[PDB]
Amino acid sequence: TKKTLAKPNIRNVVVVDGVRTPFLLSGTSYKDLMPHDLARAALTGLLHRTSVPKEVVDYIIFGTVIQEVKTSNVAREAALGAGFSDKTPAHTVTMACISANQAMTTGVGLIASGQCDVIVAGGVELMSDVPIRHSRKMRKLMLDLNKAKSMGQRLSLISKFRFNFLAPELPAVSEFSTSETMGHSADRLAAAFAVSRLEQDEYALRSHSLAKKAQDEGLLSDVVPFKVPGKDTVTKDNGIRPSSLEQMAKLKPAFIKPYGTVTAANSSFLTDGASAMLIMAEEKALAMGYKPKAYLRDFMYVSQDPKDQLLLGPTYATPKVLEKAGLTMNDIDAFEFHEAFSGQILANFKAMDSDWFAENYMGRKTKVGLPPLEKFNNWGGSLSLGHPFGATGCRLVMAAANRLRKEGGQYGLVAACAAGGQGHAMIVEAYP
Amino acid sequence: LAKPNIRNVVVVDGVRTPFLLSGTSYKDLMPHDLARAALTGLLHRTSVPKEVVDYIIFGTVIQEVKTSNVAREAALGAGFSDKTPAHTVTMACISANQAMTTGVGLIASGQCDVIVAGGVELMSDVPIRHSRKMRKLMLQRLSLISKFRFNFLAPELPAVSEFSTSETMGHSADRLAAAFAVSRLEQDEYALRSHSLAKKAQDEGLLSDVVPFKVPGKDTVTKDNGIRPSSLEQMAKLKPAFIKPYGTVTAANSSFLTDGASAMLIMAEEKALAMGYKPKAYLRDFMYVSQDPKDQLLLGPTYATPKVLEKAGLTMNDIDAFEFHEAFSGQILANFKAMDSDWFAENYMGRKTKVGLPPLEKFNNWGGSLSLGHPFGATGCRLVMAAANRLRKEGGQYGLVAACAAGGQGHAMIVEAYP
Amino acid sequence: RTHINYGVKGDVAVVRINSPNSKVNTLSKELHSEFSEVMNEIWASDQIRSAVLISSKPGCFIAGADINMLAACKTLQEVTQLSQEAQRIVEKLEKSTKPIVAAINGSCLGGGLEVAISCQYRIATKDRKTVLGTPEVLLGALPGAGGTQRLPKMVGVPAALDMMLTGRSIRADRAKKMGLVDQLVEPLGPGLKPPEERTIEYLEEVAITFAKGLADKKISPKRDKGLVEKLTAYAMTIPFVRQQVYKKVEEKVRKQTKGLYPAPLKIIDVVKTGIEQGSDAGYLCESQKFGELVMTKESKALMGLYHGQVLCKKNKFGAPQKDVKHLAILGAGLMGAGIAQVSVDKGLKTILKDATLTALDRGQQQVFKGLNDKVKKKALTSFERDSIFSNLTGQLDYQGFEKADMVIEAVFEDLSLKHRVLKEVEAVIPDHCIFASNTSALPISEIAAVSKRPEKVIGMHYFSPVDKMQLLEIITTEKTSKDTSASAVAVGLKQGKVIIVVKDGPGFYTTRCLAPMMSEVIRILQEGVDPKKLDSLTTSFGFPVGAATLVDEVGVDVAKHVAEDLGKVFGERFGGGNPELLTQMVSKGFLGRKSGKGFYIYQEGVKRKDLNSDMDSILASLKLPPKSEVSSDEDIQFRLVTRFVNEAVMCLQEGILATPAEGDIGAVFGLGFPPCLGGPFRFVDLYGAQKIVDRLKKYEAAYGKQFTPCQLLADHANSPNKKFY
Repeated sequence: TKKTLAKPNIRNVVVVDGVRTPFLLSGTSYKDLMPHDLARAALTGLLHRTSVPKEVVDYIIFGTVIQEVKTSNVAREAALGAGFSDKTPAHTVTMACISANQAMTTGVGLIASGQCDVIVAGGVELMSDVPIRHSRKMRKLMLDLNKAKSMGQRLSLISKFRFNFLAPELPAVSEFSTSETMGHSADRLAAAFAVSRLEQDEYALRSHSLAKKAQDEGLLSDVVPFKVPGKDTVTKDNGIRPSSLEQMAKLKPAFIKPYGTVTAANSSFLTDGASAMLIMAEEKALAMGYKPKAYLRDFMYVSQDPKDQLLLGPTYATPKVLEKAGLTMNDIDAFEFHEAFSGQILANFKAMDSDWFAENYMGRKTKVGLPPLEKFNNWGGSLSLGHPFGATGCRLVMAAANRLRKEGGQYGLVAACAAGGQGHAMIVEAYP
Repeated sequence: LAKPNIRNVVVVDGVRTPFLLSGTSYKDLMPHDLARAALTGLLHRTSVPKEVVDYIIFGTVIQEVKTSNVAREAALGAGFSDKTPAHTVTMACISANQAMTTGVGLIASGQCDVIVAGGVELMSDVPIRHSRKMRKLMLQRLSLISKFRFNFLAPELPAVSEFSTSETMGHSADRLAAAFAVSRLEQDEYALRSHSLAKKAQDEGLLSDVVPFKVPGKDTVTKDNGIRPSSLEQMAKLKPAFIKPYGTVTAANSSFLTDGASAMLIMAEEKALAMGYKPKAYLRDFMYVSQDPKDQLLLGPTYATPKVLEKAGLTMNDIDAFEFHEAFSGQILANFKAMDSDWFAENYMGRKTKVGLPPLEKFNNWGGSLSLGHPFGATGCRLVMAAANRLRKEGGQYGLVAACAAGGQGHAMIVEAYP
Repeated sequence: RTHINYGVKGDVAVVRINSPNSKVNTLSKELHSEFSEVMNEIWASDQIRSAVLISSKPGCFIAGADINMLAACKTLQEVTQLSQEAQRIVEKLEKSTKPIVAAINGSCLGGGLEVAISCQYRIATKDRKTVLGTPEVLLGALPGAGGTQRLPKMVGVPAALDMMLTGRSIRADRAKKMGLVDQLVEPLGPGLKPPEERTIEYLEEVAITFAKGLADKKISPKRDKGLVEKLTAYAMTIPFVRQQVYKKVEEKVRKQTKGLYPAPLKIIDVVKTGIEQGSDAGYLCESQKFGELVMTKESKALMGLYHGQVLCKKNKFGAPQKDVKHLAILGAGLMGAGIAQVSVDKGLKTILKDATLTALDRGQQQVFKGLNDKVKKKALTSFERDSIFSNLTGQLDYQGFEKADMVIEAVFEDLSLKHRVLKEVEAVIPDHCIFASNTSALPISEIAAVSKRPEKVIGMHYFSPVDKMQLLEIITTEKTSKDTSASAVAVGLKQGKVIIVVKDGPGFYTTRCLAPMMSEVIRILQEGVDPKKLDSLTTSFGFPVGAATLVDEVGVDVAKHVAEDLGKVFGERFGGGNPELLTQMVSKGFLGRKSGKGFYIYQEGVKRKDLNSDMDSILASLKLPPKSEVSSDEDIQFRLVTRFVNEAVMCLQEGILATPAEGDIGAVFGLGFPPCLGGPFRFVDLYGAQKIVDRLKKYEAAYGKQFTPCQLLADHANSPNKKFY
């Protein structure tokens, strides 16, 4: 029916068990926490559930995009708090939306390399605030380095002729170091592939409903509860808020006004969250006495032109990995993709289903192939659960192998679009 | 020798921007700006085609929030392809190392043939309001949205300097040194070696890694700034800098705040030769370790050196070239002591006999971090690059590069020369 | 020289304090000698221009010897004498022709501080075990070696008083900024030698560099106090200001002391009568008023409570086979989280379990807040806190119990319940796992009945609030195993508690002895006396809490729960007041927390300045009249005390109390027995083994109740006998 197997002389690598903190709407209840605090929680939820020995963990590696300057190496500082060993070294990795993915890859790479047997991957992201001063902080420091006995006060008179045409300075981030909003590209990546407003509000509603369903059914196993010092405690996600299609259309556009197709409701949202995963080599996982949940099979990183096609990661990625492993859209019966925006996927679909695009840009024979919209994000996706940059990469692969068990199947394709004009796709092989 | 069924990986060529004293001449630049320069210096000198670069990866510690993925944004400006994906990696002082490792891993994996590693660091911080900027995150009941805050607000300042487990980097040095009984005189001494042994290597022009760099403001820069050797009678006339007033660690026997970047073209042997290159060295075995930050964070090498040296299957004798990171004079001189103690080896390292004091004559022969500079996560490359560089111009086959890092970590790698 | 060693380097001597046992360097008479000798050598010897003195013993620097305090205690002035002979030695040091640097490693308390306080330069390590303090007070005494004179001069009048009144230990860093220590040094990591040892070496090496420099007269780089400290310190130069301080302090002590303790008051004098008169007048006031105290009844008592505490902090049964490494508390209530925190922060990986998620949080919060408060107090790092909090894995279902080494029950006082839980738990925990029950009324036998293995079932009666309290009453049944006990004791000690072991009983030592009072309380309250009068009558007798407000706080209902559950098991002698009025409260709707005269303002349970508006109406309804020879205010007191003291000594008689020391420790630390009295077993030895009975027979036949001396009490009465000695 389908060509099935894995590679021979290269050692096999599996995911013992994964986890994640509940993905909450930024500013909701993880408001008064630091990013590493969530990471700590995810790591503890893993260490507890997985019951791993603090000793055998050979290497930890976490993903995240916005930095807490106090915890540069987020992973290393959350790793110590959690409980894992002094010996167990770690490093933090950053690669936009797929930073949590690069955490698993960078880790998997060290296993097949032979450099180590057991590694913990994962990620974290707290949508809080990171604005800063420029001048007020330049005129800020040169008021530090000491002079004679006190005589660095003239170093402040040049100072008070500084703020004269403009007061001080004070920026931050939101756009993109090559100019443009994340979601502003969506609204014109959608229109570029003629994806209608109605079509978007539609998918949006599927993921919100299909998530709420899965939640109620309890299929969202990946989520470990978490006790916040302030709030009571959290088990469920916040993005579960399906509406009527007649309502999502009554709504205004959010990035291209007023003729915009993309709205708040058919877009993802600012989300606080963290995710952890115990990945190790098969020979160890079994010797440890575990019952692996899946194989980490083939994977591929790609990149686009951010200006005009940054959210087309999957379209370019899906093939490269699908062929490198040696399968096809058919061999695959489980698709977990990242839901950045309704118009992001619906348009990626369109591009995967076009021979033209495939021929022209992808530089190939025929189209990639539209993944059955029925095997796609069956327990909801990022648009409904949440998208904590660099903590969402895991929730996917984890909710892929999770679907292959509880729904049945062997081969799952996980792929995600990322800022930076990049993308990633991976093959997850189920375990007997 | 080197391993058989695992494919061999080599460094075609490497590079770095001059390592300047923070706040000197890179003052009005952004970190990705340096990264861009390093990448261009590489892309120019190495003449690589922009097409065949399969993956780029850069290290750095202090983030420019505007350029989260420093690598990816520097990569585009430099010239490298749209296709050529990249990610940024952060692992303290050895972030530039993790870059090469994370890259090498993808080669032997088979995932790609050609990768560019490197790193960057700009020391000219960015301090914020941890909540001046929170009643600030609210962007005729609207006016009074803010009286609700103006109820009593007192913002002021931020953080950044100590360590998320409490303690200055150099403060640990002054008591890591005393812990292994390293004297003030002994420190001011080594300090002076690296400053002189660098200035010598500079004059001789052995510092090949450094590509010049034209800054938009300043004229242009070729040389480093940390080259400032003094008299030993002078370095002792100086006061302590981290533990006062009975301190052993001073400004002169410590490294300093440095702006800089480093790039490197690493690829699989089969490709490097097929590309028609003359590889400078093999990237042999390596090892990452970790300590207890509280009481022994700067003992990376001592724990690291053995694990890799034995994993490859060599010894202190098989090695004829040592390029270590020079965080502080007292950092190394003390790491030496620990490597040379059977006691420490038996007690803490949990082994039979000592690690073995590396010949202080085959050690940092073209100066080190204390004299040139230590840009966090851009210094990890300059080492391995100035290791294979020594193996050629001085002669030898096996070089051991190792480095102590904040986070209570450390890294060691074996560099095998090329014929 | 078995204590003080010698050695020299350059023009700098290096004395080395280390006692024979080495455990802790205390100031022995013979040590004093060796030292007094070693000085004269380095003093006169023209070879040496400066000197240092550090402790070789890693545990500490100095502690001050209690060895000869009450031992060589002969006359009132054979002690006074000692004090002087000490003052003389340190004065030699203070007024030395050669600079002497005190290198303070670990503990430096009492005597020890009074020495480094005389030396030229104090240098101490930034360690947690490195504490400075004058705990002299706590033993009913005061600093007898210049402490009353040098500390005020060195650290201002206020802090110097606080330090010598509270006996509080001072952290290294706090001591530095405080002006007590001149210079500070952080301890070293591993090297060629172990940390402690290499550290000591470094400290010495440093102390020397300072020493050398001081001899050369090169010390002009002092610190600045600022604008606040410069003013306050100046303001302290004015005599009428100092008066207002001695007054405001004396007043505060007076009222918080209730005036029963002498040392705290005599310390305020000796300081004043030395900085207002001459140092010469001071030192010799200190010297005299020192021994004058050592002879006081209180001091004697507190020395006994101190000693008992030393023993009660040691394992009666020695190490167990299996050191509890995985704990599990059952009930995220108050005494659960309380207990959890006391275990988690120690490093014990504990598992907090409860029924509903809501109640699992409250607990998880306490244990958090608890740690977080310890951070603000500068006792824990933000990171340490967060980290520690990871060891606390809370849950609703028994998931990790499979690996439990110990388990502690902390659920309601319902035997039916206590059984259900014991069954469930014992069905999932290993065989070696202990089960301990934090109960007060129910006995550990009737609970260990259902036990599949009652050898491993042992009572662990903690005291509230478990966050701050330190008494732990470990109950033991007959079936109970020895090792099962030797672990429970070792855990409480790690939790950092003071442990008292008793044999199981119906109402163990503590709760039992408490009961008769709570009855006599009802009776008195029903005799026309009211809260204010009763609270005042007991607090001013030495009690930490007012007898009535004791109850209104403890549990108006939990009063009956045990008053009657234990009154049914005895009821004979425990028969005091009418437990109907006690019921009339609950059923008519009265409670500690709200309605009953011990409430607090707004939703924050804020202020006091109020009682109860109605319990008067219901009290008046049913209340007997007074007696003649028993209605006295002084009688009302001994009514209570005696009944307690009796049941206490009776528990020794019945063999429940292993020792009288334990009996005392627990009584004072747990029941709030006035410590000036020294514990109920001391109180017999001091107040009079006879006079206490005559006083008891007067509250027996005169009060037509069988509140009569037991055998062992009356046994000591008919002879010249004492329990402790």
